[PDB]
Amino acid sequence: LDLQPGQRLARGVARHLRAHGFVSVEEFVPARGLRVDVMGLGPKGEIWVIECKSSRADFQADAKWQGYLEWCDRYFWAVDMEFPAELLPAESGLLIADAYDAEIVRMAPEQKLAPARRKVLIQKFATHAARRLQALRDPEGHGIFE
Amino acid sequence: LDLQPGQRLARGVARHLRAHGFVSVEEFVPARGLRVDVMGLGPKGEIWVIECKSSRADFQADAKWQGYLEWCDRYFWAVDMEFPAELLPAESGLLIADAYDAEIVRMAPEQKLAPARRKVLIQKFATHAARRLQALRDPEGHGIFE
Ligand code: NA
Ligand code: NA
Ligand code: NA
Ligand code: NA
Repeated sequence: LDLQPGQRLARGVARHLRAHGFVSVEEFVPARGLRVDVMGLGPKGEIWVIECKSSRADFQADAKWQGYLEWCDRYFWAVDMEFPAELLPAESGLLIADAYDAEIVRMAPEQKLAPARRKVLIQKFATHAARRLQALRDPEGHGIFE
Repeated sequence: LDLQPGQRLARGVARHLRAHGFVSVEEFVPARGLRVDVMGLGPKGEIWVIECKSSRADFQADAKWQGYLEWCDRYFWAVDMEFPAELLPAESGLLIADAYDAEIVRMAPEQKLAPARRKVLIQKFATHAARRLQALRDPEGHGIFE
């Protein structure tokens, strides 16, 4: 695997979400100026944001993480077993992950999204997923201006 | 390309939808016992069903096509330039397609979906897209029991 450390965690997170009836995308943009490492979508439309921190420095750089809260029902960190997990915010959910799997060790508290916002984000997720899929199946089949 | 004839049309349809800000999936299941060749999703949540008929016999077999109507805002046929297009229902939309591109030659009439149904179908589309994407990016990363 030539995946970067964050991509590795996200692979394991995605495997684990899928094993439990969720689906996911990577590098999702809920609003201008924000990007989340993994967005998970539950079978009833539950929205999870998972930030994959591959190092303490990676975590130090996500200082405005509380800004992700308004864009999800549940917010989680995902780190590997070498990460000092006790330093993460107590109120957050937590997964321990690697490139091959993940486990939730602390379930995030539920801060449900309003109906209109849930709609916008599901539409964005759909769009993200379907674009990336089409591009993998048909690499030449789009233009530079979209 | 080792794509079957219907898959070829669907490739061209998908390219063309994407060029105009739509996204798509293939072999979409809106309800038990139905499957549509291409589902298109518009940037405002418009739902299009496109049936890709590669032969007159293919069209003859889609006799219950009026059953697709309740699952979309707009219903289209997609055929190649060798197809006797005049034989298709007058009320339907029409694309002429091949493996490389497509064009709408007749815009389908709008029969808008109810809000609750639009939601269900967008959720299904999201789920379909994201599963297939994850499986292409990580072939081994799921189990046989989902
Ligand atoms: Na992705
Ligand atoms: Na990261
Ligand atoms: Na597909
Ligand atoms: Na077909």
